[PDB]
Amino acid sequence: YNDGYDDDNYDYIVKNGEKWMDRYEIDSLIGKGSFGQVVKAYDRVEQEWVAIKIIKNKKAFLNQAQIEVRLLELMNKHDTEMKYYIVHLKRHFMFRNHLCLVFEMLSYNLYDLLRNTNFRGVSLNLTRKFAQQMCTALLFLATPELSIIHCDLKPENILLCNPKRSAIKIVDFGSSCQLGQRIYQYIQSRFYRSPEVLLGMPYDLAIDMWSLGCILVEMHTGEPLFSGANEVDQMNKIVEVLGIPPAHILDQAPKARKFFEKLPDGTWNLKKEYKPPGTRKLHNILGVETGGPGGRRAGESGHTVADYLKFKDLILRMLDYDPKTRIQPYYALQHSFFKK
Ligand SMILES: COc1ccc(-c2cc(N)nc(N)n2)cc1
Repeated sequence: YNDGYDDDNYDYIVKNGEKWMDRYEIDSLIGKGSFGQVVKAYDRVEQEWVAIKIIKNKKAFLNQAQIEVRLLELMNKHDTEMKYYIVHLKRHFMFRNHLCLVFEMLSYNLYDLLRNTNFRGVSLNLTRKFAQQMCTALLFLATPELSIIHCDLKPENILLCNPKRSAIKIVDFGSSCQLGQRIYQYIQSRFYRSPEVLLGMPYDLAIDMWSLGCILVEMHTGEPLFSGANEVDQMNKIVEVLGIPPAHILDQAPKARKFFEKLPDGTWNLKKEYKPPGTRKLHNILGVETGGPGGRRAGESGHTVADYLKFKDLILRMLDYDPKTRIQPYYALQHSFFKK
């Protein structure tokens, strides 16, 4: 494979210490994915640490990373401070038959941050900082010129700028697309997958807002809100919390009958284990009246019952079954949860 530079996964065989075009010193492998690999590297010329995404030597992944480059460069054009919520692509190059995207060095992802809490979660105040940033990021992506659906929002794709501050950025637009297809694809990571995508329905930018609602509850509680072992398990766990989706959704939904039954009266219920629909209140998951998740926030700053009530309101508005009425980023940012 490739004058010996590639393994049988078409990945570049990374050597710690290697120097590239007399410029970059590869320090280590920090990241792996379907796309290929990510390495930490020192740019001798600019005197800075960088993350290089090394794409696989296969034409599908090369073509997809070309779409990623296009989108990142489109975003970088914009003369707004909102584009600083998206990881900066400095430049790209072909090297030993691999496309390489050079990024700014960021820090840990939000999954690492949860592992650092031993999966008991971060304060409501830190959740709020992350939420403001993520809603701004989504307000940016929903700019008409852009209309980018990220399509894979989850803790693992949201990184800290540095381990000392609360600043974050979204990475990995490899699964992204611009709005103007309205077709079904098996997309989003299962825990963060919108009901429209579960139901085989066409999707728009609202799916990133679904994923964000799920992420913010998990940041605070320490655990995924909806941890499905499969699509049926996933929908069933959503229905435990949010109850039966509206009939006007299910009537139009190609995969409605994978999870639901239409009854003779034209109402729907779960098909043929689980708590009855809507019995797992977000009110209780958040511990609104009981000192927050598992009572662990009992008498703490900015953990009042009213604070939890505003958070709950915002989350339930992000977890709307109906993509038409699901809160849009502008309005999310005007929510009283952010009046601190
Ligand atoms: C810590 O620095 C990093 C680590 C990873 C990335 C990154 C960017 C990107 N577009 N796609 C993926 N998969 N990863 C950027 C900076």
